[PDB]
Amino acid sequence: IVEGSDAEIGMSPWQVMLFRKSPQELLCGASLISDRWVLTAAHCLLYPPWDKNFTENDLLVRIGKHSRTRYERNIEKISMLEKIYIHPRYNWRENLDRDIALMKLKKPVAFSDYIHPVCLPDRETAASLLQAGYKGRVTGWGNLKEGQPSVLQVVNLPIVERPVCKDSTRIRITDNMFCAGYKPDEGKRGDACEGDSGGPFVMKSPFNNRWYQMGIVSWGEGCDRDGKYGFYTHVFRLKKWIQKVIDQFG
Amino acid sequence: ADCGLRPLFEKKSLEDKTERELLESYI
Amino acid sequence: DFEEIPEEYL
Ligand SMILES: *[C@@](O)(C(=O)NCCc1ccccc1)[C@H](CCCNC(=N)N)NC(=O)[C@@H]1CCN2CC[C@@](N)(Cc3ccccc3)C(=O)N12
Ligand code: NA
Ligand code: NA
Repeated sequence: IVEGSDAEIGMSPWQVMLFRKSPQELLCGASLISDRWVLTAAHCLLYPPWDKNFTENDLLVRIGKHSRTRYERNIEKISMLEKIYIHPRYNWRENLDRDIALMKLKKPVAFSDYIHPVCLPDRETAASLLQAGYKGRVTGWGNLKEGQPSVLQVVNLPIVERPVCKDSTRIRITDNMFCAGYKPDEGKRGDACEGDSGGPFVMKSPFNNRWYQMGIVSWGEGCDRDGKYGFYTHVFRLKKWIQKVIDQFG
Repeated sequence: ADCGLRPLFEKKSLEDKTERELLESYI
Repeated sequence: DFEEIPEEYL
């Protein structure tokens, strides 16, 4: 995260760490959506251009963390994956279209002050909140600059109009994507950065006061450059696939 | 069922340091 | 720079 601030304790209890067993290293962020399911960007698992193809034994998910490197004894819970599920029409060849994956844990994790699930949007929550101008929050242990934080970082950024999003880049933008960030003018900064991938973009509903995940950190070009925006997977547009695997696969 | 209600914030009726910025934008 | 995690995790 760029131009963010340290998160407070228990501020994003759905925040998860994608961690490589060997070498031991942070891979990506992720979000806890139930006690057995984690949501991430498909590209954190599979990206052929970079020789990236991780399977279930390759990874560990770490929940309830604050500290980027420290093993938070008695706070954080580390699970094993039972299964990875990538969106069948994820496009790693052109534009990361449909960049979403589900991971099923070996066992259900127990909730606590630091570990708690986020809500998936419903059709109207999405209707009223996904509006240019409205702000969401992004969290992650990613780079600070286009360094690495000591603790989870957070940033609030506005949703940008689709046209403005298209006009900022040469990559073809689809309906399964939204972009967010301030306008060069607006003078206020921040963005997600490398290492933030697969974390959540959440919004707090003013109706019921719950936090809903609207996006997944997906891609961008540089971090916090003027006239450039962060791109997130549009979770509500992919909910059918999500609903769907959770009932087939448990 | 209990999704998105944070043990240390919503459940205690405490607000984080920047959630209002969010809310203030939903106009 | 990652502090080592407990082996039962491996
Ligand atoms: C993300 O964090 C990521 O996947 N980082 C690599 C894994 C890693 C883990 C720990 C530390 C460092 C890296 C980024 C998120 C970027 C968000 N940026 C902004 N909001 N400004 N994701 C990412 O880099 C993707 C994955 C494949 N890459 C191709 C090159 C891109 N820069 C642009 C691009 C997107 C689509 C198609 C072609 C090019 C890119 O973002 N990604
Ligand atoms: Na363009
Ligand atoms: Na920018």
